[PDB]
Amino acid sequence: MKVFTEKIPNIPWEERPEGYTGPVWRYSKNPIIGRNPVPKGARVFNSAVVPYNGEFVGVFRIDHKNTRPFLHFGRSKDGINWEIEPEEIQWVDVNGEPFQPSYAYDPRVVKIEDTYYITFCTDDHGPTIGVGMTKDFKTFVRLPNAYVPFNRNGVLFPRKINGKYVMLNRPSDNGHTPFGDIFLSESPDMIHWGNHRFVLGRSSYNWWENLKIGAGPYPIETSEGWLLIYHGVTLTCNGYVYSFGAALLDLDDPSKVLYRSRYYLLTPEEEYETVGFVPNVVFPCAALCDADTGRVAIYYGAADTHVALAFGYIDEIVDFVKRNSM
Amino acid sequence: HMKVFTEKIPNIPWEERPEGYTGPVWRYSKNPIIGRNPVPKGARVFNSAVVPYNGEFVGVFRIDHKNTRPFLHFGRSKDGINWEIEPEEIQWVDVNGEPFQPSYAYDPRVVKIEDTYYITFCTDDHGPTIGVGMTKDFKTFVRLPNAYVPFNRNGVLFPRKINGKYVMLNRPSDNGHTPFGDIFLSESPDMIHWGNHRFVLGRSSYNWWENLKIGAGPYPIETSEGWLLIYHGVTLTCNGYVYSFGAALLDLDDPSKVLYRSRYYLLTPEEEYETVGFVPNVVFPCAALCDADTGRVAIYYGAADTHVALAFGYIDEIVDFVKRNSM
Repeated sequence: MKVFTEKIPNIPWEERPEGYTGPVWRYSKNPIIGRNPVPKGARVFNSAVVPYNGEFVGVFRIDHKNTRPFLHFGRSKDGINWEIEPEEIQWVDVNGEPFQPSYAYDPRVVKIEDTYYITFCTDDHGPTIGVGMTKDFKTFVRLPNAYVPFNRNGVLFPRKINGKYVMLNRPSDNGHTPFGDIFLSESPDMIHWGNHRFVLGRSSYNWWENLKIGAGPYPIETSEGWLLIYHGVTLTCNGYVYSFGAALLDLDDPSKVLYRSRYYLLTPEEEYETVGFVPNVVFPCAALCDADTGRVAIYYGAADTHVALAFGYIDEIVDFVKRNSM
Repeated sequence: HMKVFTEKIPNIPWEERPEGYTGPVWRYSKNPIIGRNPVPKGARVFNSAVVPYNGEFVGVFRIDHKNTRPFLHFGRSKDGINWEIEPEEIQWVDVNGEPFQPSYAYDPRVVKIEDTYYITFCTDDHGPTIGVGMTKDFKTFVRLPNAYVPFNRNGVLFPRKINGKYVMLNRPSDNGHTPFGDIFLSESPDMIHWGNHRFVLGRSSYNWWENLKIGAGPYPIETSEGWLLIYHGVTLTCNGYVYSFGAALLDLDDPSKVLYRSRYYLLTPEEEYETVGFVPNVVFPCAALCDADTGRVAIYYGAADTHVALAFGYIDEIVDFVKRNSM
């Protein structure tokens, strides 16, 4: 199988536990960061990480000590030990005027051609998908929001498809949405979005994802299709439980689902996932894949309190998705 | 004084105001004009997106069938009051001529832009959203891709491009009986891809009639005083919603800028055909005709989700009312 990502020789990595049978396993030293990450910060738990300049950089959601979310930039030599800026990213518009979001969270980072695009959730009389970019992680330029509210889990495909930018999104409500399907939209210019298509919806049969789902890491291009890692939610009598799984989408028409695992890849089990600000959440934010070895590192938010890592091999994950497909 | 940029409509449906009547808008004394069991398969007709066509009037009508499912039907009228409605729903094809039929469709609006009549409506795509269609002759109806992902309704286009862009009013919503709602606008170069969204108008805190949600009604009418937007406003009582309608004026060049907005509704449910029916206490404006020659306005509205009714007024008096009663 072929994977169309970067060579990442120094990807964060840990071998699977002896005799471990699952496609994806936790970093034994999780969580890697979480409470009181910076002087103004209460919890860090989203981490849109990419390789950059032989190292790693990320855009992090940090809830400050008023519980309001901000996006901070961070750097890491190894992807495990992070230096995060104490202050939030400052955004300007294409004209260079300040264009600062009221609040911002749920960051995703993906390189398309020569530019890193950053999506995030922000207010515009309700949650919607904000869109920004940077070529150097120094100057952050914010574009007009992609949608009117209410929308979240916006993430871009890592290249144009048929000459169009393609945005996964997740139509929502004003509150703690009790539903949600993944759609995609296309744009000629990163501003005007159209030709929307339903991609993937909540399952009736698989209880882990029968309440709502939403895209996580940007879709990874393989010869087997776009590998989409997505979270799925179920509602118990005591609240939501967020897990994550994966699907494979047709390369030419990503709204066509080829395979989708009936079982999650990961669900809350460890203390740092089952206890915290929002208990019982594993929320995948970014995935690195070393094209040379097939090694995959997934960054996920745990309990809305910590950043954690999980590892696997891309071909095993793809196999898991196909074999557990309905 | 004031200019209105619409067609001359000498035969507009019209009735003079009752003697000594003081309000800007009055109901047609012979309301409702159509409603219950309009066609063999039909239970109630109560949206009517009406435009002048060919010296007469045509419309796209929402008819709930006798399974209470909504469909859009084409209708014709010589005078705009007496309607002949097709017994079967409009059939839609895509730009390739392949069938592209909505699962269900309601809330139609019809607006001519240049040489083409655009029709927006509410349809399903895993939730309510704004569907978009077009016709040059009202014989062939071509449907474009929906303008938005769910959940959205009250989509209505501006009757011309503004700064080279098509502009769509819309109303971000819920999956259910939405307990909020602001009017936004979006722009498009091509009627397919939409961006540069902006909040236009939201629910009022002070005016209780519109404190729950609002939504665009008839397409915005271009006047020298701005875009006249007739919009519905909702309040929640302990026994349900009450829909009224009022009006705002939007800046001609940047319609997201509100110049004036009437604190009072133009119309609220008061008559039996408005306060009794499938959904009691609803007046829901769908279409406005304005005769550029005289300034006469005829507003088609749904009454209690049961009937089509008419209200009349003069555009200058309506505009005057909006300005005078602006917060």
